[PDB]
Amino acid sequence: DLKLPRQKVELVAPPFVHAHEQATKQGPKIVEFKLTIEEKKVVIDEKGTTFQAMTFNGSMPGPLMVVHEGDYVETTLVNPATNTMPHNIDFHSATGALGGGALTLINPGEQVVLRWKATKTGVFVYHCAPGGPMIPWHVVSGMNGAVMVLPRDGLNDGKGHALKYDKVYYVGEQDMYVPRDEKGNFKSYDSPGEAFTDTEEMMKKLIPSHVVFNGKVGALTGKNALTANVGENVLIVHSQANRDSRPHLIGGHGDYVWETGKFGNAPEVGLETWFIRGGSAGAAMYKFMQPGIYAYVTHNLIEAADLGATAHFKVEGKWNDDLMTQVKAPAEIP
Amino acid sequence: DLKLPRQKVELVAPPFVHAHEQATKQGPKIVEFKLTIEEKKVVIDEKGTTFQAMTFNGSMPGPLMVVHEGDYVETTLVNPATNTMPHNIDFHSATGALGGGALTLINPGEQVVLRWKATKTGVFVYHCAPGGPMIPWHVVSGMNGAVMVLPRDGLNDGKGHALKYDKVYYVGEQDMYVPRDEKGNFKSYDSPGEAFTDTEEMMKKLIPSHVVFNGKVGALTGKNALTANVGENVLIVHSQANRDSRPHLIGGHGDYVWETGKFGNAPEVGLETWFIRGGSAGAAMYKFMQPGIYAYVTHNLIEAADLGATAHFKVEGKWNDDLMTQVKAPAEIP
Amino acid sequence: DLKLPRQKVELVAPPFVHAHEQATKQGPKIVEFKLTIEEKKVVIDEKGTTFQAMTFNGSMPGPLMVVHEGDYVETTLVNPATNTMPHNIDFHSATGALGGGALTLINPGEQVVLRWKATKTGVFVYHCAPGGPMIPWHVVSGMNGAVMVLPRDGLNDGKGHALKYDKVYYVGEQDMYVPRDEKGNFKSYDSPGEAFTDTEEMMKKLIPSHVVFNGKVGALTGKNALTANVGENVLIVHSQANRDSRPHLIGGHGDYVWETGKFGNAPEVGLETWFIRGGSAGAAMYKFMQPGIYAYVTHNLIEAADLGATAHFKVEGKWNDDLMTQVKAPAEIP
Ligand SMILES: OC[C@H]1O[C@@](CO)(O[C@H]2O[C@H](CO)[C@@H](O)[C@H](O)[C@H]2O)[C@@H](O)[C@@H]1O
Ligand SMILES: OC[C@H]1O[C@@](CO)(O[C@H]2O[C@H](CO)[C@@H](O)[C@H](O)[C@H]2O)[C@@H](O)[C@@H]1O
Ligand SMILES: OC[C@H]1O[C@@](CO)(O[C@H]2O[C@H](CO)[C@@H](O)[C@H](O)[C@H]2O)[C@@H](O)[C@@H]1O
Ligand SMILES: [Cu+2]
Ligand SMILES: [Cu+2]
Ligand SMILES: [Cu+2]
Ligand SMILES: [Cu+2]
Ligand SMILES: [Cu+2]
Ligand SMILES: [Cu+2]
Repeated sequence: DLKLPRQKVELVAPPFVHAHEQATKQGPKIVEFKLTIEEKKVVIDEKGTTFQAMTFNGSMPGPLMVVHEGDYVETTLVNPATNTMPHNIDFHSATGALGGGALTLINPGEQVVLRWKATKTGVFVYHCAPGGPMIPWHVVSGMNGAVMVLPRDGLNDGKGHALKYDKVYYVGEQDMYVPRDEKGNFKSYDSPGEAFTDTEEMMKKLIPSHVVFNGKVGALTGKNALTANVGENVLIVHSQANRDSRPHLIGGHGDYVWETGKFGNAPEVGLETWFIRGGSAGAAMYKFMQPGIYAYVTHNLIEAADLGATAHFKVEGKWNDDLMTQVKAPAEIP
Repeated sequence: DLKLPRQKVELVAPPFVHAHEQATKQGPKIVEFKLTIEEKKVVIDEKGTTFQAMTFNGSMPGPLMVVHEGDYVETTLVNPATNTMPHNIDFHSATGALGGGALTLINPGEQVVLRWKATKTGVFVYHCAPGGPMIPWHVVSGMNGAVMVLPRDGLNDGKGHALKYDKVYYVGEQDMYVPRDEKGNFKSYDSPGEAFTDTEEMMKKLIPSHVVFNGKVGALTGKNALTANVGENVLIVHSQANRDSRPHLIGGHGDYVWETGKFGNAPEVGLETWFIRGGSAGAAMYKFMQPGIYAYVTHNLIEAADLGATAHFKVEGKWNDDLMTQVKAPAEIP
Repeated sequence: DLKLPRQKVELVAPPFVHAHEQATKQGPKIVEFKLTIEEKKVVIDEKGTTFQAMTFNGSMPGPLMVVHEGDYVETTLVNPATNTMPHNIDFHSATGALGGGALTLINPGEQVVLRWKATKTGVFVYHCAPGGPMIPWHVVSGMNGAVMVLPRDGLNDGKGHALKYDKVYYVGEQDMYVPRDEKGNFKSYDSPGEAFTDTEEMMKKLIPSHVVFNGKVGALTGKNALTANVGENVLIVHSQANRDSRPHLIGGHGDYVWETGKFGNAPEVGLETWFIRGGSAGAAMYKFMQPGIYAYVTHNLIEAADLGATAHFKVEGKWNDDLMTQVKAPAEIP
């Protein structure tokens, strides 16, 4: 008989995050979320390569869910009849029943409601896990996201000082396994089912064909570049449900980084590159000091430049010549 | 002329650990251990794939040895005449002579006795290292284990509070390289010697055919599942002598984790997934809050589900509906 | 109008480091460095395999640059007309313009001068990054190095105690991708340009053919072994610009380790193996307790023993039988 107040959240597509408070005077609530599974063929690169995706809420990654320590998270998972497979959800933030997996298995046409208490602070992966060989396949097909469980007093630096972010972005990195035909071209399939045999043979060799942020090569570039201004403190949440990543902000730093992603631990300071362990999420905060283009990459540069894993930030403001200056422009050698 | 008291230890096969004290009032002793090398053909999967294993004491991993800071560890290594190759032992816990390697090289028919002082606390890898290209081959053939060097006052949380475990398990993860024939089937060999050429070609490509806990697919499942009860604090020691692993307790957490495995460092708290660097051991403690099945995996899920790297825990006790509850069971979508 | 004193540094080839102070009473200066790009065909292994290298100052890695927090680093980058490609430089230690990349693009025949303020302490990677698919190619061709930014008061253990090193070595690890012909032999090329197509196809498969310290198999062995004496505190700086490494000193430990490489964070103590994230540098200090040969390796032992990634230390001094002793030499089993 759990009679706490209820609060609905309207989830938003990554890399944006639904509005939330950092430090709050609210007590525990039941926070209500809904996720609807969609299986769909998507284009993942600039050459028109297709991929049989399975998603929460139609996006890779799934949306970031934000709650505070001690809240109860009540999720409605819906598997519409237009899908062909059973699905479930496992929250790394939750305790028991394989993270909820064992309580949320639903066939097409069904829905389920799980509630779990947010007893551990940090950013955590959630993903589908419908048993056996299906677990890796569903996850690398795009069925993963993250949840952020904040302390009620907001983030701190471990030395008693508040760390308040002006905005948060969620970057979900996805390793994809697209088989090639004899010619050397990527193959296309009519269904996830048909993709399965060839996709599993490739997965077991452990080398992805693509590594992408937000579902596609170039997803967070151009018009969809991340943005900030000089003086803004930005939190970047990064998740990888299956394989390690090494985030790096080219031209910046991680001023405060929780590489294991758990706010019970003090953050590390002044990082160049941090490490997100496969099956986890981490978070890094940086205060922009300079305008211009930044690239956020995994610093396996082959993955970043050749397999898809580069985002951009466009930052506005005034150039600081004390920090960096071109003393002499390119000129002929004397 | 080292005249301290002597204590013999009867080693036990993993994942169990020989009886020991955590905090102790004993002073330094000479703790005596014996390891006998066995080369043997073993079955590593459910389809009957065979593998030319080389082991300490007949198991993969080798047994966990437990001592306290300041003890002297005296190991008798025996290489019976039934073996075909020279072997040795290197302890990452020890100082000098390539970890003992340079002092323990023995041909079939010989034995040696090494003593080293346990000056550094934590869990450490030990492995065979008989020079040059043989070093990786012997290690990935199964010749590795771990030693745990406890503080005399037991483990602590870094904030002055004792951390006492009710039981400890040792999970050794092994990357195996089994070549395939033209047909696509795994190959079998009559000797380790004969396996060598094909095995080395495959090793150099860096992708394992199998990744297993305790020597075999499914070794820690079914009747040999790990066990606990709600309320029990369990320490899991995890080693990987050659390749990175990312342990994850599905349905739980790492309440206290030493991912680099060294007790001179405070543990991290509240992890979802931790990282064991190739050539190291780590340790994670969790107090079970819920009954039921848990899976302990490396959270490269392809490795976990498809290459062999999943263990189970069966936990007894009372379900806690506050922590997690199925609010509404699978029903048709309204 | 920046009128601070100027200091020139004569860079030295790795693994040596140019003379510097640890703790200093100097205030901020403009420290002046010059790097000259050389493209050249080099031999990378004992069987005579060749490789189209691109380097800073003719070495892989590029030289270590050492400054103190608050200094201004003024680098002249020179791209002589004997080179065939444009190049630039990105410092992970610097803030803005893609680490300087966006301000330092130079064609053969040109030079440029960049100045940046060293606001963050630690060891940082620098590398070429001339846009798009060229970025990984230039980096894995050898164009990377590191810079060390010291606190003005020198290193500390995080508990108020100074950590002073008696010598420092810089070990740069390079992943190389050398394609093979139909026969199975490594291919040779007349130019970097010609190597590009085949090299890029191989890079995208993510498995190196060689992994080497200081540019070549066996570079830091034999006459070029690293050296120390019992009682000496040695700092080893390790960088990897593209791919993870797991350094291990066989026979020793990391007494104090900054695995993420940033001196704003206290070091970890008593490590067996540490982890250098791709796109970063780390640093580990050890006081030698025993004489003899040590091997410093990445503890993927296949990489260490078979792909090139092993260095040696030769240490002089007196054997300590308390720490380790052969109690009984190899003898026949009774
Ligand atoms: O041209 C036939 C010849 O090509 C191979 C591939 O080398 O197979 C191709 O043709 C087969 C018959 O048309 C197809 O079944 C197959 O998918 C395709 O690779 C050989 O196996 C065959 O002898
Ligand atoms: O059928 C002969 C033909 O098959 C190949 C493989 O395509 O080799 C097979 O047969 C050889 C001769 O019997 C064996 O030595 C070899 O091990 C096996 O692969 C071809 O090389 C050969 O022309
Ligand atoms: O002997 C010709 C036969 O060999 C193949 C490889 O199996 O190609 C080799 O010879 C070609 C023609 O000389 C070369 O172009 C090629 O580089 C080499 O591999 C077959 O393709 C060909 O039928
Ligand atoms: Cu699913
Ligand atoms: Cu998971
Ligand atoms: Cu051996
Ligand atoms: Cu080792
Ligand atoms: Cu270049
Ligand atoms: Cu970089």
